[PDB]
Amino acid sequence: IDLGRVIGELIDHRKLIISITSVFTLFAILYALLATPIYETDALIQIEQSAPETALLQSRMILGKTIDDLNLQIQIEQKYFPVIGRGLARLMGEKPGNIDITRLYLPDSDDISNNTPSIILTVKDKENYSINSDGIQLNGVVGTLLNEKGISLLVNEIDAKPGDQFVITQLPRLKAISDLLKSFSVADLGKDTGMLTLTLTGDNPKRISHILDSISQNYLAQNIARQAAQDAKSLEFLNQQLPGRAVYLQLLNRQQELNIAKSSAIGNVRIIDNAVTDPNPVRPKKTIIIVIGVVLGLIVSVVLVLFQVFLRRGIESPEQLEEIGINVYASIPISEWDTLLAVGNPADLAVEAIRGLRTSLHFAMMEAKNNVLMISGASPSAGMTFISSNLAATIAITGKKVLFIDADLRKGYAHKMFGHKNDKGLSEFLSGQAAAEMIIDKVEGGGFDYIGRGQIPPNPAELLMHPRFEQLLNWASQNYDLIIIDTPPILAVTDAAIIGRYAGTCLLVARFEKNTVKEIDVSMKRFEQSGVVVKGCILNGVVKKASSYYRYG
Amino acid sequence: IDLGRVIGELIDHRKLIISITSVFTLFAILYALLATPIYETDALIQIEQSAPETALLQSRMILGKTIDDLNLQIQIEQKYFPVIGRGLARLMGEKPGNIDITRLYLPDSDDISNNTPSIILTVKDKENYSINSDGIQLNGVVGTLLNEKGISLLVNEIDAKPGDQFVITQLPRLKAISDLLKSFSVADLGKDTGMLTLTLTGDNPKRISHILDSISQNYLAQNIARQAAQDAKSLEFLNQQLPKVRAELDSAEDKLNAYRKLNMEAKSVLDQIVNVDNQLNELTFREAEVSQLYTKEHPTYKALMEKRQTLQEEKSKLNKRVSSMPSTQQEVLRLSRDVESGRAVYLQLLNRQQELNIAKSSAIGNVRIIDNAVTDPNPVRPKKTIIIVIGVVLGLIVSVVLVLFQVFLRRGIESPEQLEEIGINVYASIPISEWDTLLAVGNPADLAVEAIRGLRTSLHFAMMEAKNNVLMISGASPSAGMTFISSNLAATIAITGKKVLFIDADLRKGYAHKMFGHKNDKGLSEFLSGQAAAEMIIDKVEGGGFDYIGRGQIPPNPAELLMHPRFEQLLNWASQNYDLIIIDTPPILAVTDAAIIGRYAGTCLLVARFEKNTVKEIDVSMKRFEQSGVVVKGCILNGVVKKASSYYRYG
Repeated sequence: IDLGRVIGELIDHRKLIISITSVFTLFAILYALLATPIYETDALIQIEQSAPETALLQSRMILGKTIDDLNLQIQIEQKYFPVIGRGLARLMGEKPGNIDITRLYLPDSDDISNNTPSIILTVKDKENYSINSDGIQLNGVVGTLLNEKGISLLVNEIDAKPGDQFVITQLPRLKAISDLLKSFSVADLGKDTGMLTLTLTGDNPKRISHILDSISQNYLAQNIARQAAQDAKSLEFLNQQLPGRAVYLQLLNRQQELNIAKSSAIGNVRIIDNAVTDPNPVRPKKTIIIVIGVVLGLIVSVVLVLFQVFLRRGIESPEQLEEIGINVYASIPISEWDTLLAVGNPADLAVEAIRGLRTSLHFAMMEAKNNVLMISGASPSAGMTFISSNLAATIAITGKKVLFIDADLRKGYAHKMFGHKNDKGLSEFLSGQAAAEMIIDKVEGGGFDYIGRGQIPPNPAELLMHPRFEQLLNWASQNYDLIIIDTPPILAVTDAAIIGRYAGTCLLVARFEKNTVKEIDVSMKRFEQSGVVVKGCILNGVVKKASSYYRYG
Repeated sequence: IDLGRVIGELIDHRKLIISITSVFTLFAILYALLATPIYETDALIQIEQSAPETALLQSRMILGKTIDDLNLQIQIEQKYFPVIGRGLARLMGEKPGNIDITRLYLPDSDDISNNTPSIILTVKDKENYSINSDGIQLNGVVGTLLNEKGISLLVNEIDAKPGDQFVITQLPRLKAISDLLKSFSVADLGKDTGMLTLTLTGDNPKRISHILDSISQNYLAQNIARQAAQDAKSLEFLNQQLPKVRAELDSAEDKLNAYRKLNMEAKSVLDQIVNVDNQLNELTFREAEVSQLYTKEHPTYKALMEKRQTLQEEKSKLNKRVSSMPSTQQEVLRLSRDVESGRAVYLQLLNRQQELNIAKSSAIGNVRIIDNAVTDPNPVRPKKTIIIVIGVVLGLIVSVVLVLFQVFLRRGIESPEQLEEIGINVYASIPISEWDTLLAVGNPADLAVEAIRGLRTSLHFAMMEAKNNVLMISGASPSAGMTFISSNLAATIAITGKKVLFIDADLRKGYAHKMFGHKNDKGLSEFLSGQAAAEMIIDKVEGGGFDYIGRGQIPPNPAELLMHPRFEQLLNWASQNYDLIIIDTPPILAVTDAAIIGRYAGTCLLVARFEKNTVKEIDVSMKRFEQSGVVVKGCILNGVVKKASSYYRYG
């Protein structure tokens, strides 16, 4: 988990980490290139406070007058069936479609849920067009207003590209307020200065400048209207109260004072400069999400790789087994590769390591009480028969006579791999229905005598206790230089602990990443309980990255 | 990781550190000497608050007036094909080129992406010149304006150096405002005082001082428009003029609707005439103010009449072009001219009424300018000695982060103490020799040979009372130098006067016979196979003076051969007919041959390259030797660099 280990596993998993980081950056870049650009326009309003004005601008009288001025409750979008059709259309350089509807009146379904009757325009040419509400397509021409089925459309200046689809939505006036008010924004930047910087953000650049100018003009007009409206209510009741006659003349003097004031009462709000749209979109923020894509890919990659590190629990190196006090006799690397590897590809790495095992056993197998070696995998799929068979081959070619007993009576398949006469296997001998001679075979490849399990017997462990088995071993250890026995795991059945009574040397075979140290520890302790002293293990299937062996020649 | 050998390996990698820090400092030197200098000018403006003015000056109203005043939307640069041509041209002392365009009208491509049409001026002489837009080069002279292909250009007082290239960009008004505003800056420095320090930063010194003066004088003229506007008739003139102009606007759009209910040159000339008319209006109403604010002999007023005589020439040429094309186009062109000219005048008048009202509600009195803007001769950017020191520390920090990274990169052995911590008797540290014959007989006094003699003495002490006189030397890896050490050691022991036999039991890829001169037939493998006799395989290295046994042909079963008892017989015979027997074996990390021969060797040694083989390889090799019943006596470090070896010449 150290920095060195970190970089090691990173370069080892460089494919995964770069793949995930690159794919998230691909999502980021496609999103940055497909998200519609959003321009921002600004204006400067000057007054002589400004705290009421930042709230009166965003009031519904102001926005509500712009909406009715520009008909912004008539919403128009070019149709693109995919969620990214519009973005790719912009990327291709296609000029976006746009039309002007000066007067819209839907059939006004205006239901509780679907209060936005949605219609689609099919552009037929630059002059005529067709409108489908729910299938009923009404063909129409710009100029002439379409008044059918309670549906009133006055659409003019339709765009060029025909065949397009334009979704029209007569969303409610309150909605046409709320969206704008969401986009609209005000500030002061002087905390007392009359300057207000209105900002409106939107997609259609030319539209937002007009909308902001409309807001500014409405604000100008309404402030002119208010100061005058004070005097206007005064004037209204003066007009209502005119009938004493000298007082009538005094009221006429006040009337003439008030009347002109209304026309002349223009002030207190100022458009220092009308709205213009900044050509550079402010959103989507390029180079701010792509770096977020990079960092998101990096963080998720590390949080996944660390999770996988804390996932696996199998053996990782012989040092783990030697920590418990287990003499790992070999580390057989996994070979890329029906005949024996030790005779098919005699110079493979996995066979060089088995020769390295042969020498170490040859040293460790003298002083053993007899020349019978028992090899029991830690579990199925630990390769016990692979290692035992190749070891038998590599010891046969040396020149010693080897007998390879496959005492895995439960699911042993060595006879399925050496070529066999399935009759008269091992089990058929223990049952007493076969003699010691008709069971041995000759693997022509390895050159070592082979004894197969034969038929699966109903009672394996009961058979192995029969005293004929020790007779077999006593005879063979006199007629052979080495005897290798295959036995089932000790975590599953007790066959291994029965055969181990007669074996001089016993070894476990542990698959590299499959079997855990717990399985080896429990297996060795369970062998000891049964009076069988496990000599050591033979780590197997170690990946070539962690295997010390390499080609030499 | 400690100061002592921190300074140590920094003295070691001094070449690297000064190399890269110097590279970065040269990068900084060239950046500082090539970055275009930026000058800033400050002007001081006096009023009697000023918080509104800090944002009113930076409004598009005031800046937008200066842009239209100095034609700042016409951008010009000397063209340099490299990114650093301008800087190097300055470094040579070449006076930068500059020209003057009082009137530019590009073909107005103004696309969505390339909204800035670009042309290049090719300077022919001090008088004439040629301009290429996209290949069509139009030859023109100062004075007369070029009005061709919808392109109107009036350039005058062009620089001297001919053959140069001037890129011209008619960037839009908003861009020409935004860049200026980015460069422009205001402050107060009193937090209440009437002192407004204006600052403008730019490259061309004279250009910036003039721009700041124009800004200041526009603001002054606006606040004088205060004092003059209230009684001015212009207010009522605008009040009455707007309705009639909007009336003809309405009439013109009605005429468009009536005639509506695309020849390229038609739009080109239409846009050109409209631009000309807008400029003619704005210049008339501009003359309206320069006439009483300034005098006729004042050069600014002369500039107004000159640029309009230019504009009237341009309109005359445009009308000449209009007359020539078909009436089907002339009708539409006149109808569109009336219309968008009406909107242009209408927008102007709206503006006109607007800032005329700005005179009214401004409560400021006198807006005296204290001192006109002057540019600081010293450029403020690029900052000298503030990127250079950053270049220094950047090189230094990248040096430390790279050198420490390389420190934590290598994993090999670094000193015999690393092995002796594990418990390995390092018998020698053979230094690397600079140098086909044996080094022990080619250059007998080389340091590596003296260290090999030292190994000879240490062995001769340690090799006695071993069970026999056979020595097995096993490399920790291929390319650990096993055969170098073994061969030279055999030579150094043979010259002493002992009979030495050198068996190359590296049956897999042994090549000693390729180096001693050989009869390749009947090597070692041909003996284990039983097809050769014991005496027929032995040789004589004439140089070293020791008997040599080569591997012979590579057999298909090495480890199976080495187990044959003939190997036992050979060693038993030789150890009786020789004083010392050296055996070369393949690594034990790769094959099992070494653990087969170590069955019979009195002494076994590992050879480890200095920085290649790790401590783990030696540890694993010794433990795997022990598993096989072979006790490795010790190690022999090899190829140690002369910086770390204690050996030196003597004599």
